[PDB]
Amino acid sequence: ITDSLAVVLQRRDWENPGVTQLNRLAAHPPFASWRNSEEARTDRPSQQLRSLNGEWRFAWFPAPEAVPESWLECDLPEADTVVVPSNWQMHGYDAPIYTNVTYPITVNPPFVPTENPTGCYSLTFNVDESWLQEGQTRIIFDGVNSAFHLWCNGRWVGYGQDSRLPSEFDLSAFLRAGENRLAVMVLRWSDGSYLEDQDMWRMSGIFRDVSLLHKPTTQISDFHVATRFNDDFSRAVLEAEVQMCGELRDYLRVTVSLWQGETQVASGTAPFGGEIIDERGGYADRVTLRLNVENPKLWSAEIPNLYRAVVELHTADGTLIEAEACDVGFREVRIENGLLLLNGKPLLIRGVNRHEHHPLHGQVMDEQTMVQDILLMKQNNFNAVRCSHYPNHPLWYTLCDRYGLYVVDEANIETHGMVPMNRLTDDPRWLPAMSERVTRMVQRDRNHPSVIIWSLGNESGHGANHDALYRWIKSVDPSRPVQYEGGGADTTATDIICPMYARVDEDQPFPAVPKWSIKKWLSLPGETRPLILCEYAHAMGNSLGGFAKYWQAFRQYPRLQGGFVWDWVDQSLIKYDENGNPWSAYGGDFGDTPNDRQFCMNGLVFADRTPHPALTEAKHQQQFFQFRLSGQTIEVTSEYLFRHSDNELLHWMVALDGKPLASGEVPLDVAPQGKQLIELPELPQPESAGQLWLTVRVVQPNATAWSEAGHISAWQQWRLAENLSVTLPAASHAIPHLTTSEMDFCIELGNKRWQFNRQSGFLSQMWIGDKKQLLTPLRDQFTRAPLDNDIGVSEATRIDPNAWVERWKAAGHYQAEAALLQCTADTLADAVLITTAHAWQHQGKTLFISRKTYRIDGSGQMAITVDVEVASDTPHPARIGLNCQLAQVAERVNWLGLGPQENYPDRLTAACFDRWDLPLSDMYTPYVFPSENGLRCGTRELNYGPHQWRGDFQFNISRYSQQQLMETSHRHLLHAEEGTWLNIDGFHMGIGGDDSWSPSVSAEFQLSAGRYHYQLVWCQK
Amino acid sequence: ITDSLAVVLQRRDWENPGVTQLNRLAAHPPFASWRNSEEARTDRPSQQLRSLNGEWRFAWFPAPEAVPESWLECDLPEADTVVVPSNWQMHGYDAPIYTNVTYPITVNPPFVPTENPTGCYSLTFNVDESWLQEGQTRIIFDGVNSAFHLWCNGRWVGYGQDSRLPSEFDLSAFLRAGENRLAVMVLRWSDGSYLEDQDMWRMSGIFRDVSLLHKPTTQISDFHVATRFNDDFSRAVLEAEVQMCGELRDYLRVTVSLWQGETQVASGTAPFGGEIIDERGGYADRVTLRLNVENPKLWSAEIPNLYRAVVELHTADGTLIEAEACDVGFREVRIENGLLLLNGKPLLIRGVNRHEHHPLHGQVMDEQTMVQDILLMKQNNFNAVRCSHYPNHPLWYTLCDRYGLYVVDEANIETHGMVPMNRLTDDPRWLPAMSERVTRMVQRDRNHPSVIIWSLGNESGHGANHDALYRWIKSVDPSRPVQYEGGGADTTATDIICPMYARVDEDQPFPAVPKWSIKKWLSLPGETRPLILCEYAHAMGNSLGGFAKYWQAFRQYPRLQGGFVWDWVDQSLIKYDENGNPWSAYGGDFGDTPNDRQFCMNGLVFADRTPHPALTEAKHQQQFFQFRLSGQTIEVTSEYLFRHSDNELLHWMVALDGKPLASGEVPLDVAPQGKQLIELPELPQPESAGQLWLTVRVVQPNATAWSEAGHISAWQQWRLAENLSVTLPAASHAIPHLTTSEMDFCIELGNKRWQFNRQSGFLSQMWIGDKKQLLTPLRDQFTRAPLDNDIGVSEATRIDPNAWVERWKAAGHYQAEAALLQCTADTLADAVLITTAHAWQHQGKTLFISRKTYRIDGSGQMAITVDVEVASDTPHPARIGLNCQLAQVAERVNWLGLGPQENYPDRLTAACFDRWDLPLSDMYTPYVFPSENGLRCGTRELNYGPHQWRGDFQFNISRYSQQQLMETSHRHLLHAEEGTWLNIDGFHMGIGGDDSWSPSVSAEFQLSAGRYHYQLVWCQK
Ligand SMILES: [Mg+2]
Ligand SMILES: [Mg+2]
Ligand SMILES: [Mg+2]
Ligand SMILES: [Mg+2]
Repeated sequence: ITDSLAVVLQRRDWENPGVTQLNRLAAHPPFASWRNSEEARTDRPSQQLRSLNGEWRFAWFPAPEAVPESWLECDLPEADTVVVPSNWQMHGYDAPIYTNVTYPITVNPPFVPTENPTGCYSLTFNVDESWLQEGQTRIIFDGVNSAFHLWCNGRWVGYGQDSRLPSEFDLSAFLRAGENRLAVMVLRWSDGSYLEDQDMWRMSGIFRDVSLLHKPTTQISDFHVATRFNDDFSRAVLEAEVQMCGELRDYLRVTVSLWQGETQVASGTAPFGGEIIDERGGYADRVTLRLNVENPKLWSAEIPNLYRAVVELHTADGTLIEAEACDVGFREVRIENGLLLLNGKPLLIRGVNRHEHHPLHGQVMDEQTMVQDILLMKQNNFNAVRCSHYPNHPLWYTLCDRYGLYVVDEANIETHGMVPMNRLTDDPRWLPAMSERVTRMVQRDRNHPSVIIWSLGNESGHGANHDALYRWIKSVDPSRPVQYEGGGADTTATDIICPMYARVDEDQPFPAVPKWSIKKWLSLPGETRPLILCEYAHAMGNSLGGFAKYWQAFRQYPRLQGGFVWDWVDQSLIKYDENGNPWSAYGGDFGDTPNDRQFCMNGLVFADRTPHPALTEAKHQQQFFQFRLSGQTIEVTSEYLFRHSDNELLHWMVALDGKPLASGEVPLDVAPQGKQLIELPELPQPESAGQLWLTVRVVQPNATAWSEAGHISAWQQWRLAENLSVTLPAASHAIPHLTTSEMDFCIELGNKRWQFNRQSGFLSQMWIGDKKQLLTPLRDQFTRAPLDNDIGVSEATRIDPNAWVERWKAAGHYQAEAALLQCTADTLADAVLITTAHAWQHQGKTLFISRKTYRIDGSGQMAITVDVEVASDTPHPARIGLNCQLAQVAERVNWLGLGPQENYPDRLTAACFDRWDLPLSDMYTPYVFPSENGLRCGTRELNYGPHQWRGDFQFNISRYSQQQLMETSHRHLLHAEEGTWLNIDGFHMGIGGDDSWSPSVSAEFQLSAGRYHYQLVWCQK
Repeated sequence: ITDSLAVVLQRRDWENPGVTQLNRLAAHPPFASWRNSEEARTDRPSQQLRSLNGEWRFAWFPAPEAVPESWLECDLPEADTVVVPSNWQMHGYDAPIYTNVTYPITVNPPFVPTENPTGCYSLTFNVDESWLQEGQTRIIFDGVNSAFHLWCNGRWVGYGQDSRLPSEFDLSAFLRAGENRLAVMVLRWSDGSYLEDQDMWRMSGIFRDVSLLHKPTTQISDFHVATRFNDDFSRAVLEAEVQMCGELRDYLRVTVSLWQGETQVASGTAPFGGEIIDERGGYADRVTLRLNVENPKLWSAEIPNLYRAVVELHTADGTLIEAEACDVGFREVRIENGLLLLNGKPLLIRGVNRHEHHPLHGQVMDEQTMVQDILLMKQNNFNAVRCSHYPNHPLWYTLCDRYGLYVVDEANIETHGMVPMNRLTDDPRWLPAMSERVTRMVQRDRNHPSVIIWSLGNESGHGANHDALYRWIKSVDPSRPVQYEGGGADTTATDIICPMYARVDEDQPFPAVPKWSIKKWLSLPGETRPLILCEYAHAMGNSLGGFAKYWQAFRQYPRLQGGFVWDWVDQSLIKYDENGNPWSAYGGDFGDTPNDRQFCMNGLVFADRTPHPALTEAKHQQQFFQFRLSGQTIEVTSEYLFRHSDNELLHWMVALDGKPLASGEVPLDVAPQGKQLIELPELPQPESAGQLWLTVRVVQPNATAWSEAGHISAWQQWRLAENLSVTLPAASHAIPHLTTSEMDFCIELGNKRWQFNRQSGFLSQMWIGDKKQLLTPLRDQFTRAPLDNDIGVSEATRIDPNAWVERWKAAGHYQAEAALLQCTADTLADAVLITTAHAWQHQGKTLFISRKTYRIDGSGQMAITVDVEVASDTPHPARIGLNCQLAQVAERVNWLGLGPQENYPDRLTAACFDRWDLPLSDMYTPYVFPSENGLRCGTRELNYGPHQWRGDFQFNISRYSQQQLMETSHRHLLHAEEGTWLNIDGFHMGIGGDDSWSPSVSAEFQLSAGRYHYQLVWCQK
């Protein structure tokens, strides 16, 4: 009767920040109630802990109150069978909504909508009779988004908010023997939604595991591990505080054993009862053991040395009551004197921001995905990661612990969408709620060594509630620093200045919360804290430009400890068409409103873990070994702090314009932070003409837990010498014919035949025999299908006039109109001289002027010269080059230049000067929101079909027009064009990336010189 | 239905620290919602604010579950009409409990005993049709101890915890035009009880007020005032922050005017919408005004300069909506460099701790008791009060604002009875709960100028949760320092070392929570904070010894900025007898179990606000002027910080053994912290034997808010000179006759005859005429009727062998037997000489030995000479004197010694050397729990009836023997005895009082010499 939906829903606890839980067990580190030390030690699975993940009965409802009381007694009939864990939007119940800042619902704290997409989960399961004999039987929800009610065997059990932490109830007195039934009322929105406004898809459901744990009545109830070190780390104390629950008796004991493998390192035995604490006594129900550990093995991302701590609750005459355990990592995290030191040396954080996202599964994490992400990171020079923006699924910590990644464990608190941002964070009434998102996260995760930094949530501004909460952390877990970015990045509630998107060299003095140049920030009078970017470099689309700029400051300034890239994966979601063929969908593609489109895809890797090009930029910049060449002594520096170049070989190779002349290999013997002198054998020199390049690569001869053998860890390249070509070509054995008309000019030599259109002024066509080549005349181009950075936060509704695209559009770049000023064929000794001048204008403003001379010769080779003028008062061109569409459609592509991967000017460090040969396909980059791509800079020679082009250019080549890319919202809607489109640029503007909602391109990357000159040479084979 | 008791009651929210409120409005400074600015200005009462104080109907129940649904519907036939506010225990429903540490209920968080006295209150009242058209009507409960549920017109409204803070609910939608009825059910025990374990009687009910408030829909929802200053305090800035409720309309303005009396001083008008705060902007619904005030009148306890702030919420046409107001105090409170400064100068807290306690009303306060208390305090040289141990009735802040007291505001949080104390305060599950007990106090008291410091509660140990709360305050209100004594008095949760019971020069090195002497604490390594006692000079019964030692240090050590004495009033209650007489009762007398007896009475004034003699000692020690005499120049130092002696006459005077030879009367013109030179007129000098004494008093000719005319604020005496008596009493015209016999000797001289028992050694009897004089032979006395301090925490069931009494007991002192060692009468030339000797012994050990000589001359005068020997191993005796019971009973007492009030060795500074005459009755101290008392030190002459004792002794004289005192539990059970018991002490040991639960008499006051010599001269005139 008082279990009735009736009576229950009455209260509307989901509409009360002052009710966060109902009948909820205290938080705590992960338990398994083993009853065999050995297993516990070996982390063998627990017979006392049962998963209820799987098939389950679910049924969706528009709102709470539409639920029928029957449901508490018997399963509904239209109740579909579903899988748990899962997100119901992932099942087609409702739409997944992609909103950033803007709240999904209407802002009326603490009120939520009546139309409250409720989902009912149900489950029938049998309990051993043994479970009900003794012990307690509790249940666990690793995450239920957003809030829910719960019932067992028709009776009400409890309530709980906070989608990111576990909720546990004591089922002990409600289950009967054999057949039992669960009734879970997950509400979609609650007063707790006002605290989960993170930038990600908004979904629901029981998205993490569900389990059953049976503990004995007299049990272990919480435990903490602590490690103190002497001055040289040669010795540590392992301190354990153990708390029990149950009636205390003089026979109870507690042993805590430390294991290194099979070998028992230290063991301690003691009976309950703590030291005096106050005028009343101590905890009788606690005990602290201190284990003395000598010349311990330290944990780092560099070497994840773990131990196993087993905690046993037993009697004096040896009977074992139960065991628990955790991995132990001996590390000291300390901010000393402006520096964030780990085990004494000052860290350099090469990390990134990551969400729990699966294109397919929504926000359900699995062991495989986890593992995958990590190895990729690890493989790409990542050290650390941030749980942006909530505590993650439990296994995560264990993988980082085991594999070696520093984690910044972050509280599930984000109220971005409030005005001001502080509205709640600064409201005493929201104290309790936040409080619990902080306290429980700490109490659950505090034993993992990977966690080295606790965060207070994200963009919630700065409120008196953060100060209190941070004070709490400091008080309870002095082992780690706390940090929080809200309110200006330097508030009193952070131990680190941790801004997002601060620029290296340029300031953004916004009212109340500016963004000083990072280097500048450190010296602001007063200031002495380390600076570590909590978010920097927007991996959004074609991005990561300027990346190096960052890597370089980090390296020159001590107090700049690196930072976290935004972000790892594309929060894109899979959809299917009129033929069950899938495609990658983004915000509002689910009819979701309001939404924020592509804004959800800022990763370094596709949502399927296939990497984006930027990823290599990161990998090279983040590399652990640095080099400098001096004569033929290569000096190698270790950027490792703890480890030794003990699985690395140096590959060196000397080449002349793609031709290898020499190679050798050296094993690295650099200590962490150390140097290593390498002298190379008298290097070869050719009489032959062309650039000599030196390329070194670092290799991992042996596999690791996260890398393959022969994995390349780092690299670097130097141009050695240039041997200028002073050989004037053989003055062609014949001369070219010219034939004229009023329409065009035609040049003929062999089967070769060109033709210029006297009207228009461009090479309109060319034949190699009865075959034609162009489908499109060859004309100048000064635009580009805009990148995400170019567009930014501009929308047809609302226009961002400062955004590049807006600027170009406005200036008429996109709709210019050529004009033939001149076009002249002249005849020379052994050549033909075509000569043009065109003027680009929009509304009687000459935007540009392109002056040119084609000079065909008896070898059947034309030499294009271009000389453009750009008006000082026009937004600087995205680019400056030529383009055209050929007919050939060849399988490969081969050039002598940077690559093999897509490189743009402000992002080209990870690339190498070589002779690359790829499939055309690899020439297009499958960004989900089409835009200019696949460019390759620094090309000296291109080759496709029978044509070859030569000189100093940037180029790109696909079967998509710059214009097709630009009028297509999804990569899935692109269609190949008739032949190959070619873009040959003498010049290309930067890509930007510092952020995607304002102009990121740095001056040196902008094309603002007014005069450009470039040459080409086209020819065939 | 859902309103039903059953449904409601079902969730047992008073058994869950999670739910602490249900639908309660937020907190804020006192509002009245005046609809005329003048009334606001002048504080005239509000038509919009209605009191429900009065006659209610009430029914007591042994349990919440015993309540009958009906209740919600209709009142009860057997419901008693009762008054409100009140304490039901004050009525008879149940028994008040007087317990200290030990909780009233059984320790089992968050659980409460099933049997939980419950009180249903209900009330039928009328609502003005007008209140129901517009605005919001709400209800205020100023104090419901300890939890409650509310119903309106049979509907359920909400729930509240926290006994010492208002709970307000909007009744808006439950009020029916005309007759409404209230249904309140208060619970005696709730989980909130765990945080209210303060040492005091434990009662319950609706002990403060209940009002109705009518505010508009667009109203003022909170406002804080703040005041900055400049270096010299010549210009201040009053900054006011206004927040609102309702819908924001552009035509809304706010104006804050500052009045000083009649005269307007500053004004500000503006409209809503604050400065940019973060990425999202500012508060639209807030506004901040800054008014400049040149040379503000400053606020202090010396001079309460107060202004009036009116906050008007109006439209732009100048149409008023609502107005709010508060009194403003221009003062700056800072801890600069070790010192706690007020307005720039450093304080010296002359404080006391006070409880809201009325012998009759139980814990309901009234304005008249508040006033009294202040006035008495002020009169007695108190400066400050600490709200032990919860927020007080609102009026209390206002009287302090206006009269001049410094208040320490303290949270209603004390979990003393836990083990250890930290237990809940270090538990996050308890964070919200406490969070609210702090945050709400601040939201409410923050605007009073009297509050200079915030305290997180009392004796709750030190837990993470204090740290956070402490930081919370600092953040929210940096204008005040925070303090907490828990955990060692020096934790990170305090800005001040605020220990309790810390000894002046002696340390008490408890484990974990040592109590260093105060001089020494300061000087510990790293220590730099100021030191102020939260409790000291425990004033239980015959106490206050050593008080001066404390004063001396305060005054010598800068960082020792005084303390708060414990405590103000006696928590004794009034019981009635058979014949209808009242009598002070205490712990245990209401059949309370368990109870801490006399432990509830530690005050300076009886519960009837009649001073305890200790009062005077304090008043003198804390006096604002200090004296130094040199030659005949008095140098007055002023300890006032802010004010000049503008109401002070120094009256002076000189006498020889109570015979006033002289007196002047100068006018004090000393500035704060200045000196005044007082050269005295050539003072006489008589040839006569006697001591010449200089007394000086400082008088207040002008009556003040809290003082009459002719009130005395300071005093001091000095003996100036002694002319030695080198004269012998004339030739005895006669000689006494001795008549011998087996049992006795007799002396006769005229009508006077004396007899000494030859078998006992005592003067058995004496006659004047045919008038017997003694009722009890004059014998020797070593012990005393135990002071509370002598007893401590030694109970019958459990003995503390260190308690002084326990020691005297064990040693035999109380029951040793005399032993006639020798007794001889001899005949001198003109006198008779008696000579005795006795030994006192127990278990055959001589504790003491007294050799005497009585000697009678022709003058009719017996000079008694005494010489006592105390055994080294024996506990030093209490006293060393004689006693007997005379036959006469007189009306007055005259003596020339220290008076006029009870004074004791370690408590006599306040007393004065002079001739006093009082009525016997004034010579007994009505300590509720009877003990040695009324002593009078430094006597040189005492007269009772015909007798006259002469010499240098200490004495006391009542109609009660020490035995009575001893065996009598309450003063009311004391009966007068046949005659007059007299006690004449050559010596007395000090009273102690540093604390009442361990030895407190300083060595200097213990009779530890061995040999003691003294001599009387008994005679008649
Ligand atoms: Mg809630
Ligand atoms: Mg956001
Ligand atoms: Mg409660
Ligand atoms: Mg206490």
